[PDB]
Amino acid sequence: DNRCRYILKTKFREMWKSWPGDSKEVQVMAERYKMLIPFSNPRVLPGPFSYTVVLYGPAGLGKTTLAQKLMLDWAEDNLIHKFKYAFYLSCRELSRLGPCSFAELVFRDWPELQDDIPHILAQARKILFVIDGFDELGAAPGALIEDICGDWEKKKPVPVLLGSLLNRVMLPKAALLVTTRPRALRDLRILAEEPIYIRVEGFLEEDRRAYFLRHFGDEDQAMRAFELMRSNAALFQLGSAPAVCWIVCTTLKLQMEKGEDPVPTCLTRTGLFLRFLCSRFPQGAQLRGALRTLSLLAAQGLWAQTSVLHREDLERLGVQESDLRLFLDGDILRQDRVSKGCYSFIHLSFQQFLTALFYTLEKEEEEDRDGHTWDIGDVQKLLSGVERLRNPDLIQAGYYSFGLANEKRAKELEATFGCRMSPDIKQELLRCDISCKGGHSTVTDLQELLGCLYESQEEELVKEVMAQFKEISLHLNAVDVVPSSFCVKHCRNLQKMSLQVIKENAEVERSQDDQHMLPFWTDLCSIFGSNKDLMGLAIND
Repeated sequence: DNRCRYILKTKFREMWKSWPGDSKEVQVMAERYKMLIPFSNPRVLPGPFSYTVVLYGPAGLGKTTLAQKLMLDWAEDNLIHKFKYAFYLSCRELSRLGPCSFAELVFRDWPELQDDIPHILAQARKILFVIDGFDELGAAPGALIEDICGDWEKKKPVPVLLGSLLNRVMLPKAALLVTTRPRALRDLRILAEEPIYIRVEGFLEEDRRAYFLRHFGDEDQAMRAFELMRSNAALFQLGSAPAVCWIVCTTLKLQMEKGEDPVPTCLTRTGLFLRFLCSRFPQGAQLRGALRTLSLLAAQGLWAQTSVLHREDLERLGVQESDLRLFLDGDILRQDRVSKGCYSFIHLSFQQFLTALFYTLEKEEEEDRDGHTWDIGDVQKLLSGVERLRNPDLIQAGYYSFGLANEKRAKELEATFGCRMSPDIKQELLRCDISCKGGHSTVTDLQELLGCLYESQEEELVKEVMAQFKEISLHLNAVDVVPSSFCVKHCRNLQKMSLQVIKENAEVERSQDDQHMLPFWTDLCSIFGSNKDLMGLAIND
């Protein structure tokens, strides 16, 4: 009876240390989100009826650790004490599983649960369920919606069983909690009933500062690392994930020890990720094959909107044991012994970077001649707007492909990994230009084009993309000054210009920053002198 709970907590106490974070930090953040989540809130009535709880948010970002800590707390019987037994279901394992009964599907983890099917299954109000990586299942919406059933003994495909459980067609008195990416939220709200939805944010500014202090161990170095990260707004927002915090800490610590200047690295997040990739992998030869396979797997996962690898597909494709081992030693992909045979990427940003790099690599005919079949599209397919609507991940992939178009990054990557780059992929960017000169574009479209050009950090590409503009209209906040100033410095065919600088939400405090803003607006106001056909101007609101 209690032996299973004892085993569960014994196993939990080890996986509790398998992901970057200090015990006190994880406890603090778990208590915060306990204050947030009603299902475990100290001051929410635990009424005896079914609950369906959904946790959603960007990749990684702590939700899985929250679920694990809540299950461990249940095992310790330190809160509520309403459920006699509980189970944890891994969608990554179930994805490769074939048709089965629901009872055996949930029992397969425990060698001896099949001996008490009636009592264990009937007591629906005494059982708590946890599900992780729902979006990684790979099931179709129709399979999840169709052919429901009211009995566990029925043998059906895994999507049917999971949809029936979520749809509350069976075991109506049980409680369920899931964590997944936002794209699964729509399916769950269409599929489930009696739901409660909660969002996860991650590390706050004080959490980041404390993490830097603990990692570096020195006040001055910790503050230097923290302020270096604060320099980049996009990276700072991307730093909500503790995995990103660990990457930043490792990169900055290594650069400081080696004597490298960190500000240019922190200027662009593509540079930070490339530096991390360069530093992490060991030395050797013929790394090209390993990097190519990694990039292929990343692209295949991104197209299917997944971030997990399975041994079945790897073996059918023919991956080398050494390549998988090398990936593991570098912490690039991590395995959980609870789901042995399954692997996950370090973070989704790294996966998008690797997909953009995949598209950046020169393509060999040997892979094409192979009998294996892939659903990989082409570069223009990724750049097409319809696919952007279909797959949101491609806009970030577009950003990172724009960033990887830099020549210095390409040379560094070729030198460190031995890969080869093709110029046609770069011509694909000009073939579309993310055309914006026309009137069908929005303000956000122009802002995004400016952001991509700023991320490129290459003068010729920005010059060639900005020459198409005969008229320009810019709406500027304090954040939007830098990229607009960089890009607008290059346009020399405009004839008319409109400006709107929005009001920011203590004048000495603002002067302390105007002393820094001086060059930026100096560049932006040089357009009149440089150009020779700007007859008209307007400054509105």
